[PDB]
Amino acid sequence: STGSATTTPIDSLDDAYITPVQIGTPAQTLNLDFDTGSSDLWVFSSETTASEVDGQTIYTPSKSTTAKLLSGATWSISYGDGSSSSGDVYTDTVSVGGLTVTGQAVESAKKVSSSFTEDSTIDGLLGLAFSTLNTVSPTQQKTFFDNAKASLDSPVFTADLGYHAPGTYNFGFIDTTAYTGSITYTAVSTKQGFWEWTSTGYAVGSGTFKSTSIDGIADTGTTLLYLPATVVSAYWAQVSGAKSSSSVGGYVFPCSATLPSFTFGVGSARIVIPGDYIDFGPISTGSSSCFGGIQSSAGIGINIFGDVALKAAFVVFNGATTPTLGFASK
Ligand SMILES: Cc1cc(NCc2cccnc2)nc(N)n1
Ligand SMILES: Cc1cc(NCc2cccnc2)nc(N)n1
Ligand SMILES: Cc1cc(NCc2cccnc2)nc(N)n1
Ligand SMILES: Cc1cc(NCc2cccnc2)nc(N)n1
Repeated sequence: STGSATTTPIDSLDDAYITPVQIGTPAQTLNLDFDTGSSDLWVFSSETTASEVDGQTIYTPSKSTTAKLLSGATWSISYGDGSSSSGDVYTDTVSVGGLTVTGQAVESAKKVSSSFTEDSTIDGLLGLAFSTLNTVSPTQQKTFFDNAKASLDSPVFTADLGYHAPGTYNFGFIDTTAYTGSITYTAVSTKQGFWEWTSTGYAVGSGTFKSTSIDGIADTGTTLLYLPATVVSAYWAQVSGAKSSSSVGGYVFPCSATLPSFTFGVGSARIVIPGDYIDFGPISTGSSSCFGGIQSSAGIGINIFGDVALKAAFVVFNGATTPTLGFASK
């Protein structure tokens, strides 16, 4: 089997992306944030504290003839930024782009932090990291991809995120019309539960390529590109007036600037992020200070190839017995 679903940015600046997912019988369609950096499928629901729901579409398990309580199971997750959610668990039928999994753990939120409440366009998350990170207790649950894997034509999914435009998540096949040239595959470590790999270096604009190993994760769930402070300083040094500011907690550049591209290495291949992709717009309405899309990872503990980087490529998440990642230009 295969599936194919369109993923759509939530606003004009690609702050996050949403993909429609069918849950239950009859289907209840919720727009979920597909997140290769986490491993829980959780939704706003009829159980969510009412004051913490503000415009989201909710899953109501009592209206699904295929829903079943997973007795005794609870979940709780903290993301790196202070965003949190928790609740109980049902199993139900879940379909993405025509690919159906029965008995999928659907984690129903009883509580969500304010950032989730305020994101009216995001009805939940669908995790696509490794199932070892799933937070359900006392019985850890599998991701949608792990449950679908054996049925798929090939044990892969692909992320093709758009710049200021919709893109595609495919399951079970590689669309050879969706990229140019060849896909370069690179080794993955699953030791931390992430799609963790090692970039071979970087270049700033038309500058020379610096060969250096950069370990990081491919995370569709992270909006920005987070890299070592040395690399980030070298990038922003090429933008007149750019600076790291403590009020905004990161690098800002003049909204009159033209940004240089940023290239990252995948083996001997190179992925070029156009300068415009590194532009996230004014820090507040009417400001002439604009938010940079490349930021330091120094406070995180890991480098993160988030959407800024991934949207410049066609990305293969290869879930074979020994997982690998593939990147192609497009
Ligand atoms: C899921 C998610 C991410 C996101 N990232 C961008 C962002 C903007 C401002 C401050 N911090 C982050 N914006 C939203 N709306 N939801
Ligand atoms: C995948 C994901 C979503 C999310 N949503 C909360 C949120 C909303 C707005 C701005 N920043 C965060 N937070 C995180 N860390 N990961
Ligand atoms: C995405 C974005 C928005 C922006 N807004 C500033 C602005 C205000 C008024 C007229 N022209 C520009 N400036 C830049 N560099 N990128
Ligand atoms: C205007 C704005 C602020 C912001 N703040 C959160 C933040 C600070 C430092 C690094 N990463 C995230 N994030 C985004 N995307 N836009």
